[PDB]
Amino acid sequence: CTGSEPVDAFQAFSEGKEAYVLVRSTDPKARDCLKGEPAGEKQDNTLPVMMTFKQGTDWASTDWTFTLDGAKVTATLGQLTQNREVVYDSQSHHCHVDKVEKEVPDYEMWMLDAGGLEVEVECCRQKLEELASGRNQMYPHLKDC
Ligand SMILES: CCCCCC[C@@H](O)C/C=C\CCCCCCCC(=O)O
Repeated sequence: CTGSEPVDAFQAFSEGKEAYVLVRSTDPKARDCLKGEPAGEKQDNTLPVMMTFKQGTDWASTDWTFTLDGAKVTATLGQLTQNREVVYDSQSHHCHVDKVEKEVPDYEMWMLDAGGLEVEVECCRQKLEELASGRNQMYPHLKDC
């Protein structure tokens, strides 16, 4: 299950050309149907992204600025900041696993919303299990999305 190495966030995001959906999270507060979609070309070391999600039955969308530094991703919206590091990226950049850096860290698995490359998907799941062993996983994309 060796993936893409060394890990690079821009590469993990298919060079800002694709949308990714959150499929596994250890965070009980993870947004239902969370998806990230590029909203413009890379500008310097940043990438504009729209994050879409569903709250109850209502769809919502927020505008974030991603600052990339190797495998590190700093996402900002107004006074809000979320820090992550991409810790595993599949061979073809089809899925990846993040560590969400904060007091009690959380882990996430994101993937292209397209089908295929099941072996790479299984590898991401295995890697998430290793990084987050013993943590309960929730499934944000299995929320009638
Ligand atoms: C670029 C296309 C999307 C890629 C997604 C990358 C994935 O590694 C996650 C990286 C940053 C996630 C930022 C989450 C911001 C919270 C959004 C929901 C909200 O408004 O609370």
